[PDB]
Parts: sequence; structure tokens; C-alpha cells
Amino acid sequence: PRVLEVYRGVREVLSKYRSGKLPKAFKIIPALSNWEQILYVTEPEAWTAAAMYQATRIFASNLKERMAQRFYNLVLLPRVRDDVAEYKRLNFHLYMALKKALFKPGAWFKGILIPLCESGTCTLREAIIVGSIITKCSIPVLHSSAAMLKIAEMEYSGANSIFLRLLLDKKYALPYRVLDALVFHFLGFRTEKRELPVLWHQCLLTLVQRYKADLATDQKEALLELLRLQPHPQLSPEIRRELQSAVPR
Amino acid sequence: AKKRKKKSYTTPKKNKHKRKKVKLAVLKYYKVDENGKISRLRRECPSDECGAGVFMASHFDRHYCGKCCLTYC
Amino acid sequence: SSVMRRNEQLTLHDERFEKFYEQYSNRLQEVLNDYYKEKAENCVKLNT
Amino acid sequence: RTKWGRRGHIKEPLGTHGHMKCSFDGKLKSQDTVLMNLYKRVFPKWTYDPYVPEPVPWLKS
RNA sequence: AGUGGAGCCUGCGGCUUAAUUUGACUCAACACGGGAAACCUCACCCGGCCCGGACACGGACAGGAUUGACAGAUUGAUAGCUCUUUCUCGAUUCCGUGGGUGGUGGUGCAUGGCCGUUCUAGUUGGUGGAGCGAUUUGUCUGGUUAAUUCCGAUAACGAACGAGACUCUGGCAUGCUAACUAGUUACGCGACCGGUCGGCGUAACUUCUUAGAGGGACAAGUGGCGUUCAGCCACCCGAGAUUGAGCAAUAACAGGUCUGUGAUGCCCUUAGAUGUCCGGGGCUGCACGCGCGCUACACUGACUGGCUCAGCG
Ligand SMILES: [Zn+2]
Repeated sequence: PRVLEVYRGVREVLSKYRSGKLPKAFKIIPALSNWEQILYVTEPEAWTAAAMYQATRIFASNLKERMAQRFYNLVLLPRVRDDVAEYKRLNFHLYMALKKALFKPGAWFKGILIPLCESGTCTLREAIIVGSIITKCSIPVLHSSAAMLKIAEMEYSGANSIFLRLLLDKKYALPYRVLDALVFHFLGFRTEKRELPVLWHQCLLTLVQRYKADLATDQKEALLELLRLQPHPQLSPEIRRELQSAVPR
Repeated sequence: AKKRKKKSYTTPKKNKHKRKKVKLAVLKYYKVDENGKISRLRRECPSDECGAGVFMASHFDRHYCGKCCLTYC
Repeated sequence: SSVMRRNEQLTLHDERFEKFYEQYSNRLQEVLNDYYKEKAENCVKLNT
Repeated sequence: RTKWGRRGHIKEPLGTHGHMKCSFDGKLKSQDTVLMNLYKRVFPKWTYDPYVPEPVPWLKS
């Protein structure tokens, strides 16, 4: 009716947005009942990068973790993948949006990180750009470990182990079941004939560099079996060094 | 390679604007009687979702809730 | 669930994994009229 | 002159702040540093006194 | 036919200016960046807010760290990135000090894929022969060709690569295949003075239009010149006797190109390898040179009315 004329107007605002106070109709989108119909009129694919940051800034604050997750999954995350493929580097506002998306870590992990690695088509460049934001923003220990467990159980790709390393790089105290998944993750390549990248060894390095205190003799010697079958001229002696100078409990 | 010198220069960004810390704002909401009766000073918001607990701000003339953006006279 | 485990000493937190993997109008008309009110005040063409 | 060996001289000043266009013999690296040398003649301080105090016996610290 | 002379427009110098962003300077410098710049483009200038990692140390927080926020008042801006309002939001921490082990970095090399530049006719083996060897022969007396082309001679014989060849295109068809988004002719009805009608309605099938197949030119034929051969010149008939393009996927590049990998080498990261945005300017500024253009300098013209014809798109 008349509401369709209001949002078709703001469609032409958000497509040419750069700065300033947004129209008040846009700021009350997650308060609506039929919000997904409204969002399609505004045309999220035709939006400017600057608009995308303030769009994310709205959804992260207005509660509802389930409503927040589905915005990232349908609008935000495709746009990130669209620009890394096109411009090869990410836009500033689009980057700033992702840091603002971490105000709800539950909706972040279930909407951005986990769906990205599950697709399989995730490139190395895509992984580092998003993964650096994990290093910048502090994440709750419960949510940090929960994302870490999924990636450990997940199918292996080059992009996948980058995230896993950066989560261990945070150096939080870990739940014990997560450690069991991480050991089982790396020991899954013990019989593998495939040539493993350097980023894989660095992930195994960071695991032993920090969490050598929480490794029992059973899994500790299972790791020494892993390096004996899948070696590296540079990094494998360092992991061998870190295991031999480890004090348990 | 030929190393760059690195210059000094001091400009103070130590002075930066931070909003004022209001200490213990819970006592302003309720006035407790000597017997044990609870009296609410501020208007409680009767919105869709933010009911029973969320108060409205006391403007010089009107009332304003801080979650749903409800305004009065 | 794995084989080789924690073995010895301390269990501080139990951890909740069963939420992550196990997952997968009057006011509107007021804002609408406020939008047109603003889109009129941007170009005045009248006042003295 | 230039750390990577280029010999140039200033052309125009542009900004109200200290910005200048500068000609060079070759193309400069981005990793480079431009630098000019200024010279003045310096003469010593007149601090002559023939009197010098007697030192105590020298030792190692 | 001009330009160079004139006015104007634009380019490059130069000159100004806060800025008048910019590589190239006798072809490949010179309306090249598709560059017709009010904004964006914009790289340039004058201003103004905003925040700028991880790490270690010292401080604050559940007696809220912090986020988000209606209206009003501020400066060049509807700045919740300030105050009245402090109302919500529950750790998603931020307040000072630093020391190297900073990465949406920059550049250099090893290596993995892919371009452009000069002419446009050559380039390069293999095997054999000649020389101690550098080297030579092949790659040549002669004629001939755009040509290491061809005839042919022969201590050479054979190749590969490109040019050539391949493909398209255009010229030609009153032969053929068709065309309700092409057109004609004839026939009806109508309008007009036996004719004119881009008026309207289906029997004629391709002349025009289209888009396909098949033809058609091969030095075919004749004459002259030619070691009587390779070839060259002239001429009849013919639409065409010497169409133009791509392919064709060379030689030299020490010009290289690109989100490929190297726990790659260095340099930088409150000196952000152009930080995002906000407002206003500048790119046009003008004594002058050097230049491409447009309009002109009239009578073969200008003005005025009338008349009638395209094609790429
Ligand atoms: Zn509210």
C-alpha cells in the first residue's frame, strides 16, 4: 500500500548511502512482524558498503539471536564472499561490519563461521580475512570452544585449519571434551597419504605450544606417532621439542 | 636494506571524551517503606515485549522507554 | 566422542554443546508519518 | 639526495603544509627516504684554563 | 584539399595559484587514462570530527565493563561518535605504560600459470660431408619470385616453426530452398478524376529484401616474352583475372604479466605504505610559445519559401 512506497524510497537511499542519520523506518526493522518481506523491498544486494555496516549495527543490538543469525546468513555473509572474489581485498565498511557482528557471538558463529567452513568452497584468502577478526575481538570461553569442537569434527580443508589455529591462539582455558576432539582431528591424518600444508603443522604447533600441560601420556605418545608418519623438515622437530619438555596436569 | 630513521613528535590524545559514570542507579527506581512496601517512582512500560520490569525515563515533560522507543506527553 | 581423554585432575566447567550443533501495527504508522514529515522539512518552499 | 642513491633537487612547493614536488635522475622506490644535507662552520668554545686538579690514584671498578 | 594568417575550442610546454592531480618530448612525444571532470569520477588543495591491532605490565568492573537509544541545543553538517533525559543492554571488557615476537601490509628473489613490444620475412634444428678449431656446407651458377618462393644445378639429404595454406567475408545468379516480424503481382471493395491511392482483404511465389545450400576462377583460354621450364606481360569472355580480414596459433625481449606456492629475503605498520567519512574549493585559471581541430573570410554566396532521396546503427 503506502508502506511499500516508504521502503521503495529508502531502497534508493541505501543504494546511494555514505553517511549521516538514516531514516527512522530502517532503524525499526527487527521490531517488525513481517521483516523479511520489508527487507526484500529495500534490496540488500543493491546496497552500498557503508550502508551494510549500519545495517549490521542495527541487527546486532536489537536482540533475538535467531533473527540476527538469519540476517548474516542471507545478506551479510554472501556479500563478504562476493567482494573477496571480485576486489581480492575486502572493503573497509564491510570489514567493520564483521567486527560489529561479534556483539552477538552465538549468531556470529552459527551464521558466519560455521556455515562458511561447511560449504567447502571457502578459499584460503576468505579464511584469513575473516579469521583475523577473531584474533581482534575477544570471544566468550563457552562460545569459543563450541565453534572449535565443530571445526575439529568437520571435513578437512586448507581454509579450515586457519580458524582452528587462531582460536587456540587466543589461549583460553579449554573444556576437556574439546581437547579429545582436537587430538582425534589431527590423528585422522596419521594414515593419510595426502601432502599436508604448512598451515596444518602450525596449527599442531600452537596446540602443543600452549596446551602441553593438558595432555595425557596416551594421546601424548599418539602425537609422536603422528609426526613420525607425517614429517616436516622445519616444524616437526619443534613439536617434538615441545612434547619432550612438557609437564602434565 | 637502507633503514628509515623514525621521527619523534608528541601530540597528546590522552584527553578524550568519556560519558559520565552514574553510580548505583537502582535506588532511584524504588522507594522502600519502613514496613516493607515497594513504591515505584517511574512509569513502567506497557509494550509488546518489554513489560513488567523495564522502566521509562523521566523527561522534563514526558516519559520514554529505553528498549522499544515509546514516547508520550 | 573420542577414546583417549582427560584422565587426571579438576573439572571446573561441564560445557554446553547441545545448543550449537542441535540448532540446525500502531507504531509502524507513526514512523511512516514521521518519514514524510522529515521529507517535507528538507525543502521548505513556504516559511517566513 | 636519497638513501638508495638517487640525486635530485626540489621543484615546486605545493601545500601550505610542507609538501614538495621533486625531480630525480631515476625512479624512486616506495621503500625510499629523501634527505638533504645542510652545513655550517663551527668553531670551538673558549674554555682554556691552565689549572687542572690533581687526580687520585687510579683503580678498576 | 589544406594547416601555418583571423576568432574560437582544445593538447603540451611555460606562467600563475592553497591546488591549478598526472607518465611519455623529433614516428612508438602531440583529443593515448573510452579523460565530455559541476557531485562522483579524483589522484590535487583548505578546512573538521572520528578510531588505529595483538602481546606483556599496571589500573577500573557484577555496589554494571560496555553497546544501543525519542526529541531538543551546538559547528561549515537531522554528530546518540557531547549535555537535560540517563533509560536500557550483563562481559561481547576499556583506561594508562611499554617491547619486539606486530599483518585485509609493502617490496625483492626462487619457482607455477598467462600477456604485450619491432619488422613482416624469415628462423631453427637432425643426420651426412669439409676443417685441430673458431667455422662452413645445407642456406646455390643462372633465370624467376614479395620471399632460403619455384625451375633447376649440386656434399648434401631430410625436417620443424612461421609466412603461406585454412576459414570467413564481399562482389554474381530473373537457377534452387523458404520467410503471418520481408516484399511483389494479380484479384475484390472503397476514395478520386479509361488512369492515381504507404486506402484495406485474401489467390502469385521470390524479381526487389532477407538468410542458406549449391554453383562460380583455376593463372581457365588466346597472343607475345621467356634456357623454351619456372615464370612475366598484354588481351577476349566473364559479376569478379591484383577483395578484405581473421585465423594463420614465428624469431629477439635482460618489456614481462597474474591472488599461484616457498615455517622465502628484506622494509614499514598512533611515520595508518592514499585510514573511512563530512563541508567547501581546484582540475577550465593566462602576457606567451609549439601544436591537432571548428567556424569563417562570401556571388560557385547568404537569406527566404517550395521540392525530394540514405545507410551504419
Ligand atoms: Zn526504547
